[PDB]
Amino acid sequence: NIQGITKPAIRRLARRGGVKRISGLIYEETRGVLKVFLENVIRDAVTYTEHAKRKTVTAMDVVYALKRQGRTLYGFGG
Amino acid sequence: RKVLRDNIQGITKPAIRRLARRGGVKRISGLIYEETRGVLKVFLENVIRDAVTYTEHAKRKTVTAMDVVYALKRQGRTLYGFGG
Amino acid sequence: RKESYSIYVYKVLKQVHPDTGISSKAMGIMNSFVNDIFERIAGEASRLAHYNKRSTITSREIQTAVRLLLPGELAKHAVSEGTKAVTKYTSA
Amino acid sequence: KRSRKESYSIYVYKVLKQVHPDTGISSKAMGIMNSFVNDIFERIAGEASRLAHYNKRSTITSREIQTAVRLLLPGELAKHAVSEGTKAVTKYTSAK
Amino acid sequence: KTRSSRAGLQFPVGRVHRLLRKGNYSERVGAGAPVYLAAVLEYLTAEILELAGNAARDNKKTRIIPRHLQLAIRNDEELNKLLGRVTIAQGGVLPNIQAVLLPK
Amino acid sequence: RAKAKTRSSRAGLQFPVGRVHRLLRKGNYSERVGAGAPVYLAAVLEYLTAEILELAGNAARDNKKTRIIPRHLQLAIRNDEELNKLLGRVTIAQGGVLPNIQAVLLPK
Amino acid sequence: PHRYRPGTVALREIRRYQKSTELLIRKLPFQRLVREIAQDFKTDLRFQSSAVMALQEACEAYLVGLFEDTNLCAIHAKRVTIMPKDIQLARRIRGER
Amino acid sequence: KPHRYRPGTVALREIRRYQKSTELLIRKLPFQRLVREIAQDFKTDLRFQSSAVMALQEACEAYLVGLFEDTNLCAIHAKRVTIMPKDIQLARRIRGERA
DNA sequence: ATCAATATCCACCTGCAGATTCTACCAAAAGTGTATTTGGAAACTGCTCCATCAAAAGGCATGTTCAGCTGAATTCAGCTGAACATGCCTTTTGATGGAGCAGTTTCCAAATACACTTTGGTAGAATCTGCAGGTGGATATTGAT
DNA sequence: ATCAATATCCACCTGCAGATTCTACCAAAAGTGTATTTGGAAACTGCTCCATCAAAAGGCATGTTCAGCTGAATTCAGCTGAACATGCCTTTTGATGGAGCAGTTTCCAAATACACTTTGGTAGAATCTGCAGGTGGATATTGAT
Repeated sequence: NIQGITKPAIRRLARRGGVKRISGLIYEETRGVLKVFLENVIRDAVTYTEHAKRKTVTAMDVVYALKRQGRTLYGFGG
Repeated sequence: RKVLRDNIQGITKPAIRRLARRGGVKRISGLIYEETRGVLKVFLENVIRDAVTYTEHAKRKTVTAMDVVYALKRQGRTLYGFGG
Repeated sequence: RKESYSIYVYKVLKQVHPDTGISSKAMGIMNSFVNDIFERIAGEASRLAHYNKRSTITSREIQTAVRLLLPGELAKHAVSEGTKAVTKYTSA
Repeated sequence: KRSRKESYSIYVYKVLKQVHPDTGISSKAMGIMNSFVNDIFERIAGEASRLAHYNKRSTITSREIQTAVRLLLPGELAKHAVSEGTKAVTKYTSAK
Repeated sequence: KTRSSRAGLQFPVGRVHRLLRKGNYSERVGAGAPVYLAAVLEYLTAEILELAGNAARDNKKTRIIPRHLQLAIRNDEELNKLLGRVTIAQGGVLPNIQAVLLPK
Repeated sequence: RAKAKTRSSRAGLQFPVGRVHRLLRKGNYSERVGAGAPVYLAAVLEYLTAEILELAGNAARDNKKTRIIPRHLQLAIRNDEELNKLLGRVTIAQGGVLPNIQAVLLPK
Repeated sequence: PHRYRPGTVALREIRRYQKSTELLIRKLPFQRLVREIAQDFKTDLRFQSSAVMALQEACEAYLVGLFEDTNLCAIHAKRVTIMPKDIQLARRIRGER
Repeated sequence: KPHRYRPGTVALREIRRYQKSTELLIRKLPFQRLVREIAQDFKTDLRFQSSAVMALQEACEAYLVGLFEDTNLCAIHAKRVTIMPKDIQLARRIRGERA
């Protein structure tokens, strides 16, 4: 499914980032990184869910999890 | 006592040179030295501001090892070997 | 229930800009911001109480915690508003 | 007229004997080990406290400590640490 | 009258006090603390709502949306340092193109 | 009362389950502290201390010294992916760095 | 016929996306990726729509920041083209690797 | 002959040699002085437990050595062997210290 | 395809500073018996949350074409590493004077802990700000005297 | 630099839809008024631990030469990555429901906090004994013919 993050979606992210010319390898590389990121966050999100004896990962879990990772997020759980 | 002025020049060219060695640096530009001192200064300032804030809050006039530690911890530079 | 600082964020909005309004998502962001800061300041004040072996958190701790977390000018002005509101509260 | 100063020196020295009985440990390095034990303690207990909090319980149990260890400790260290944890908990509970 | 009014604020000194006892920050909470704190929170909310409201003005909208809060925060050295490790959801980035990339 | 053995021994550890429990009540981590908590925690702390003292003792052995000094703890921690990730933002005072020279810098 | 010289639609796009705030990754593909990754950790998991939202937001913000740091690296090496060499430097320095 | 090592070699000799030790690389007094001066401009008439000065020196050297590592990586990335201010600035821009 | 020139080890030595272990308070667990909460354990609701179903519509996938950007190859001025001499200034050793912690007790100024007795959270409902086009406006861009 | 030919955003207005914002009700808090404990302020005084000095030594820092080689600057061209029109499909999105599932209440059995009243772990002292400087030669490792 990580192939679903398409070439032009990564391309756009790169634009908004200030990137003018994008190597061909980047795309694959990017996905690599994106995956690690998600994994990490989701491991933590899910750990929170498990500890709450719930089967639904909630917005707040994701938030707490992202906060642990040093990536605080404003707009959801708080 | 005595006036303290231009002490950051006491961090010498070879001391900065050594730090650069232990860091994996083989060839060192000439400008580096000045630049380095710039950075070093900001660093210390930040840490000491916080160290001192802790001292003040404790109504003490002695900055202690533990203050420096707490202060460094705030800065995200935890340190092992002193206050704990 | 589900508490919130929406009411007060909206009050302060009226004060500074009475001509202006605020979307659901941005009020969300403001709650996040108020809770974030709250935890930072209270945490730091708690560590402060702790290092000094007192069991109580006073306006003093809150203050030096603000000194520690807030950058320069924001810190000055915030300490300002703080001690001001403390005295105006104390003078009943 | 004494002024105390606790420490984990005793126990770090015990565990040293266990693993390497041939080996000793300098003042500075015992210092580093106390810093390390206190650092970790604060991380695990902090995280367990946040945990108790999000879930509106007022008590921290071996359960919180556990999932806190899962959150702070990287992979293998986490596995082995949970291992020793629950082991010592049961051996304690069986009044063992 | 609310402790909030006795101190001349909008933020609930009533609530912040509870939030501090119930938070496990320490055993007891002096009665000045919730006030000094609600004071600082109110100030910060003010400063940023101010800057964001201006950002809304310049964008020709009467209502504040995240993009405005992001503009407000990144365009302000001190606020930005403060929330330097925080991401506003729906905020985008500040238009900025490195010089070297602009046509000859 | 009968003869009281430490909670530390009743759980089969060296770390003071007695102390850790206090340190948890007195630390304002929460209102009450279950009695399994200080044990699970003193257990994890003891494990970590073991793992690292182990790897450091080996570093001492290879350096031909019988006694552990900080340089050894640093070698032990940085040379160990998982311990290093764990204390990745921590600096051991008196530790030095791991000998490491980027390839490109070595004579032709 | 007409046809902009290579590099110009680039800058057009930079200027244009920096200016907006819409999520740049099609939503469904992402939701999918998320459920798959979650799967490999705990099974039979449900997701509040907003949890998925939070993840997508955090990710895009992450990656954009990354690309900024990468660009800085590309430029530092006297180039205009970001390469994997670059991302790897950026993360090596950040602390992530 | 006379004898004289070709430029770059005493470099590597020194790298290999300092990476191998742990002694503080900044003469101690100069540093103590710098510290007292910087502290001065924040609060006046301040005393310093010798160990507070020690903690600072340790944290600083550790800091700077780490910096130089990251810098070197930058120099190399730009196809050079010489670290320049351009480099330190990149390293910190990325770390977050000056974004 | 060497060996002078040294620095780098590496093993052997040996006295001292630093550890390891001993000897005795006292600060602090631990054992016991009680007084509550707190954390579950079932049994039931409103809810989100996952499933389709079924199209259109963008958005993504493709193969062509080629403009320009990265890499390489060479110059070469010149910056910085290297070696030596020169004496500065940091290190070390103690030696105090005393500012300032920190112990220890008395004593207020304050916050907990009730027992009860309006704010702020929810959930509808009437405007209304922005969304979304739709053009025509210099605008920027790129080909061509 | 100008002339001219496409697309390019880009304001001015103009109509609605999904949201604000405004109001009506109310439990769930916030507020009060006491009545105490008890945390932490003050004022002694013990006494570490700091700033400061003398002082003598020799390790390093410092300044100048000398040219080795690195960085920076040009010039060149292979191919890679942008650009675009042509085709195809996978995302929206939009309700429509079914249920798997978080959220609540009411009991209790579980489990911790308390409330004063036997060593374990901390603080000097007491001996030991790794290991920091000293060397002297075995091994390099470098760099000149």
